[PDB]
Amino acid sequence: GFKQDIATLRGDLRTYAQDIFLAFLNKYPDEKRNFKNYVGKSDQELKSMAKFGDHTEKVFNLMMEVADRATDCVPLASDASTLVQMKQHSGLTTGNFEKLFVALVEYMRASGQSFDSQSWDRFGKNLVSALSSAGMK
Amino acid sequence: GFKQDIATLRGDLRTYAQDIFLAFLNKYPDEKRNFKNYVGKSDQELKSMAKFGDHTEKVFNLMMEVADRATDCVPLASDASTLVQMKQHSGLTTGNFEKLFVALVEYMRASGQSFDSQSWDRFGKNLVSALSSAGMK
Ligand code: HEM
Ligand code: HEM
Ligand SMILES: COc1cc(Br)ccc1O
Repeated sequence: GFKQDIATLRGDLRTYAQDIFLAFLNKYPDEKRNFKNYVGKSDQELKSMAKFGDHTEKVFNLMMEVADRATDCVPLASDASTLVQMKQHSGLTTGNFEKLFVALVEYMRASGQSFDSQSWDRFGKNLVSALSSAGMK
Repeated sequence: GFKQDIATLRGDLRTYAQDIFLAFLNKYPDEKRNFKNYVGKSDQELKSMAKFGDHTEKVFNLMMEVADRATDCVPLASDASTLVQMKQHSGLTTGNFEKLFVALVEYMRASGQSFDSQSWDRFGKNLVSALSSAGMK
């Protein structure tokens, strides 16, 4: 289930983080509006760009902690508030997060490794709701 | 995005070339008049012929070179000119290329792969414009 999936992802976190974020960027190419430095780069080139590697690593380290602190895929309100208060996220809306989780769930379903994709779908929806309550536009 | 799509296509160049060319020929059966040596054969009959695989791979390799040399999905005028001046392309008009890219985009949208179909649509339109500028009727 969801808790085991956190352990699966953490066991190969760099690769899963890269894979999933690339699946997000390739499913929704207009999302590069927030990452102007990623334009004109293949997946392999992005993986060898320091700011892509460092951002994706931080995203997934923190996302796994938020998932780990959740109860039944409902994140702590404090985790949603922290994400809202992040200065580097001033231009983001809940739709950016929604799209990330749609891409993540699709990636899990296509993987062939026993992920509980329905729980990740609920987690993404519950994170979006919590972000809204915490003040994200 | 577009650059990643070039890498996806190049990774399995011949297979994609055959499936896209077949998609084109089947969507536009009259276009086979330019390909008199491929008439009267099913998709699998064509794929079994080494000359079909060789032809499609050579075509698609050049298409990927033109795509990779493009800037923001605008091909180089010199590449458009090469395509206009090729002896094998005598008598073609831009409508032949418009149909190819319609079929290519439709194939991408129907595929399970995460192609940036909007960029390929724009690339096809910009290639048609560039072919006109390079002297194709
Ligand atoms: C759980 C989800 C996310 C987490 C934990 C997260 C975390 C972070 C952190 C810690 C930074 C600081 C810079 C760094 O550490 O490299 C950052 C920056 C940034 N984030 Fe995220 N983020 C998340 C989702 C997103 C999404 C979905 C987007 C856009 C669709 C986004 C866009 C950005 C941008 C543009 C920066 C600036 C980085 C740069 O300029 O290179 N973030 N994020
Ligand atoms: C960007 C698009 C295109 C590229 C890069 C391209 C490139 C090429 C190349 C490299 C060849 C030589 C292939 C070989 O060695 O067998 C070729 C041949 C040919 N192409 Fe194109 N082509 C394109 C579009 C088209 C279109 C739209 C048509 C007609 C609908 C067309 C009709 C032909 C024909 C009739 C030949 C000769 C085939 C034969 O020898 O029997 N091409 N093309
Ligand atoms: C429309 O022309 C072609 C397109 C592809 Br893709 C492969 C072979 C061709 O002749």
